[PDB]
Amino acid sequence: METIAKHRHARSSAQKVRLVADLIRGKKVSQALDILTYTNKKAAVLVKKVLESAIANAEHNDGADIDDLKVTKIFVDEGPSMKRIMPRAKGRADRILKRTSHITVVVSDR
Amino acid sequence: MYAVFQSGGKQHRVSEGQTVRLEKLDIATGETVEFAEVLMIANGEEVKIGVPFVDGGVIKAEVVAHGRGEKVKIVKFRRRKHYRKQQGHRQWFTDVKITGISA
Amino acid sequence: AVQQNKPTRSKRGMRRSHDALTAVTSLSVDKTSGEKHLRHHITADGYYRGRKVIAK
Amino acid sequence: VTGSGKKPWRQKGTGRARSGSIKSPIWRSGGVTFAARPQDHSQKVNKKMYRGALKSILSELVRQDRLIVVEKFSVEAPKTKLLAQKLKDMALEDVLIITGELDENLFLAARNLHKVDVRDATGIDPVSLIAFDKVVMTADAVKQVEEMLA
Amino acid sequence: MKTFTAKPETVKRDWYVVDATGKTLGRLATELARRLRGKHKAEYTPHVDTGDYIIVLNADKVAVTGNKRTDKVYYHHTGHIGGIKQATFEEMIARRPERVIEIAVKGMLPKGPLGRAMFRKLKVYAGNEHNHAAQQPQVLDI
Amino acid sequence: ARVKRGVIARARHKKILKQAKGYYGARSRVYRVAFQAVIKAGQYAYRDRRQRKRQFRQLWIARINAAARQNGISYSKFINGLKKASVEIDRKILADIAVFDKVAFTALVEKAKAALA
Amino acid sequence: PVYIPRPRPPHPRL
RNA sequence: UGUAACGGGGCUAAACCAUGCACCGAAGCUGCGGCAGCGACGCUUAUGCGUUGUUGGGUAGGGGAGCGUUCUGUAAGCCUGCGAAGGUGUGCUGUGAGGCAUGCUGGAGGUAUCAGAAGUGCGAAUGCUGACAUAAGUAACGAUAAAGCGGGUGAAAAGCCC
RNA sequence: CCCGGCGAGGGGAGUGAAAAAGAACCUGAAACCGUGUACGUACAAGCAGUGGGAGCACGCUUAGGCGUGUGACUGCGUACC
Repeated sequence: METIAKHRHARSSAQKVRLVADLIRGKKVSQALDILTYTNKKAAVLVKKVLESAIANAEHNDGADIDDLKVTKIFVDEGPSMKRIMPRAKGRADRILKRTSHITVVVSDR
Repeated sequence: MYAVFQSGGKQHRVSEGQTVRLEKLDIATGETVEFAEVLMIANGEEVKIGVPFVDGGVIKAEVVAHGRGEKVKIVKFRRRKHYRKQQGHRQWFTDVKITGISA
Repeated sequence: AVQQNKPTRSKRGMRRSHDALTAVTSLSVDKTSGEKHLRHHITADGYYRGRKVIAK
Repeated sequence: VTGSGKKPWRQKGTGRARSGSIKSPIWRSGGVTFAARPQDHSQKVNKKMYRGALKSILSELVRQDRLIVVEKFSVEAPKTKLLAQKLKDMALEDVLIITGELDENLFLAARNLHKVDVRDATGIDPVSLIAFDKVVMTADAVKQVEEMLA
Repeated sequence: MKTFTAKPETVKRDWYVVDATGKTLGRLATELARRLRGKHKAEYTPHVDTGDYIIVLNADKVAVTGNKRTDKVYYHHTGHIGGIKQATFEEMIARRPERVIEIAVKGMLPKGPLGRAMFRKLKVYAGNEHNHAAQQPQVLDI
Repeated sequence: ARVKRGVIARARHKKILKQAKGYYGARSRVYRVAFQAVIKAGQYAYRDRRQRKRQFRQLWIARINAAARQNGISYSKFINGLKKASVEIDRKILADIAVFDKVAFTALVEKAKAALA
Repeated sequence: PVYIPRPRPPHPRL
């Protein structure tokens, strides 16, 4: 059973979300929501809502039983950055990168 | 049973029965050839050369194919002197097949 | 004070091999409530070691 | 190129490569180092090579039994329907109906046929005499081409 | 067809005992290096560790001719400030005489993982009492 | 008629990167390093065919020399000894025998010693 | 960048 | 800077001298298979040689012959919605640029053969334009006047409101 | 219709020939960044390849060697302009 759920254009960058995804990759959901809750990072708050969406689409578009529901697959691959100008010392200009990312959680029962 | 013979400018140590590759012959495909220039013939009991090309041995073979080998890319190159020169080479072969070792 | 030539994928990964996040794995089941809380922290409702303390 | 001539930056000391104009052909949007102009590709032949090579392609059309001589060969009404049956009958799919006297009767009846081009015997040209599958001629047209090619 | 290759799994490696009492150092250690490498074996593959294990017992009774016993100098540097350290043959015997046979073999085997691996074949002993008796070390008369 | 050259540089750059497949680092990825890798890997494959004959040649000579000193003679005595009996066997087969059959090799040492001594 | 500043002067050497 | 004036081990011969006899040893030469030049010449004559000989490292340079790209003629012909160009894989094949068949993606154009003409082949120019990495989750977050708590609003409060 | 903050974003339905044509929209190359499998690596020094080659993992058909991937260990080997 596939039942993906994803969050495109996640406005925290991929290297910082990808630390959080390296905790829940390969566990049950019941472990995952709590471990994401007590993790003291922001992308935990940004990926708990994605995994919570994956729960609801699993129960509501196809078969239920959240008890037997592993997070088999989760991958964060980066999205379109956003180009902004930074003024610096001595008249030069920088280009800061408001990077975004694409979170994908694929939850399954088997 | 194994006998040792020159075919194409190189020796071979061959078992009777098997299927051996060597240099390209002037022989059509479904034709036997019969190498009479056999050096060594071993068995349980062994009789090699003490002269060139013993006395009376022969090797009975039969062509299987006239193929070409796998391609070799040759890059002569000289660094800094504006020179490189690709080339390919596929070497012909003959697949002989042994049907008998005489004594 | 600047890099002489750029590092790879490889030596970036090996430096990032210590940026792994650490799991919590200590979640108490509360005495009265059965709720999950960290060790020595109060619960979400507010019970601590079974005892209600938050009054809030 | 609609631009300027002021150097984009200093000659020295900027880290960037030397450049002197924005119209340079190595830059984007400004360029074409050897830009082409309108020219005349029209090249000259000797007269005897043109007339002689028409004699040679008349020879090749003759020895292949492609060039067809008829006598006076024209249509009766200005209707391409007549030329459809008419060039059906001689088994002439693609032709060069070349005559010596041009009229409004025949030329209008082939202005809409694709594989038919009806010329005046003054105006044959060496790409048509090869570029048609058969050629059919009036005896008067052969009478004039004998004179003109000479 | 294709020539012969050995295989590092399936080689039976024999054991040997060489008593080094009253020898020449390099003339023994040469033969040790040749046996440990496996250049005596008929199936000799240049990359396969082929050779035998050798025990060298009585390493203190190795001999050197000339005046090498008072003048062969075993230099080494510690990788430090200026700490080059020199020690003659006469110290190197009486302190730790495994190093004499052990260096003199170690400089005649190749380097890298292979030559360090076949260097682990050799078992020097200063005394006589060894306890490799459970692995049948037949006598190598050399 | 203006010529665009996008679709042919695909074929050149990809023809280079297909041969450079398997190489560490940018040498399988970046074309500008992979061309420089493929050329140098063409020179090495040209020289090492020449060295292949010599690198097997001393392997054969080492096999013959090791087995021949098992059977009580050196290599140089064995090869002048084989030349004297007019024996046209090369080093390849003779190194091949000493691995598989010690015994025909042993008789071949005897035929070295007979004409030799 | 529109404004590129003058490079930091060299160590003398004269 | 560390032995550091055999490459090293190590050597009383593995040094040096005189004699021989082996053997290793090059992309040399020979053996086998193969390609190309040039000159001869049997004997073929727009083409292979039963042949024969030599020859073939190469920068600047000089000479000969090729493949590929887009567009015009051949071509209102031919391939193609039972799937073209493009993209990505594989497998064959050519001495080389390259070619051919075909799995998938894509969804409507592509063009034999011989000719013609070029904006005709890029890895380099402190090359231009775009895109993306690197150092890097690094330095910093813009005055060392300074914050603390309660209530509120909120999905969310150190910063907003009282 | 459902998660989500009467969000952004997403999964079902539905239109459509196709929604890996969803407005960030035909085709979607490369550098770059990931996830999953196979193999190699934590006693081993160097233009990172190349010649030799073990072992392993897959597909083959003969029943023994292929095909493919990685590549222990070894000879040689100081990029391009």
